[PDB]
Amino acid sequence: SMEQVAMELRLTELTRLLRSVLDQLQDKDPARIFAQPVSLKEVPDYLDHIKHPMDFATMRKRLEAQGYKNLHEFEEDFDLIIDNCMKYNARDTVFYRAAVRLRDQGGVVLRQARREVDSIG
Repeated sequence: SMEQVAMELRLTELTRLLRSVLDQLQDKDPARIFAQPVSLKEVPDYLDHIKHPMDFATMRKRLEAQGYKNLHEFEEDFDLIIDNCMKYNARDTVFYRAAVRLRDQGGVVLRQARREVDSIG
């Protein structure tokens, strides 16, 4: 149907906007601490601590399959990156501190993203 195509175009355009958001948030992680999944070879106990691991590469795979239906779903995955790190790692660590800085800098980007998603529909 033509309605299904229109909905598909809206999803494609959201995917475009989320790709630009993802690029902007990942620039706030210049150390690349959040770029890839925590390695279970290198942190064998990880899944005992963290039940829903997340990272920027995993988000990009979902994004490219158009697997985010709305901005809330995308934000959920970004918050998992931050929140997972802030539980597993202690306050005095470069990992924890990187997550704080990513959260703080990312909030700015996300605030305008929300306006754009509502504005453009």
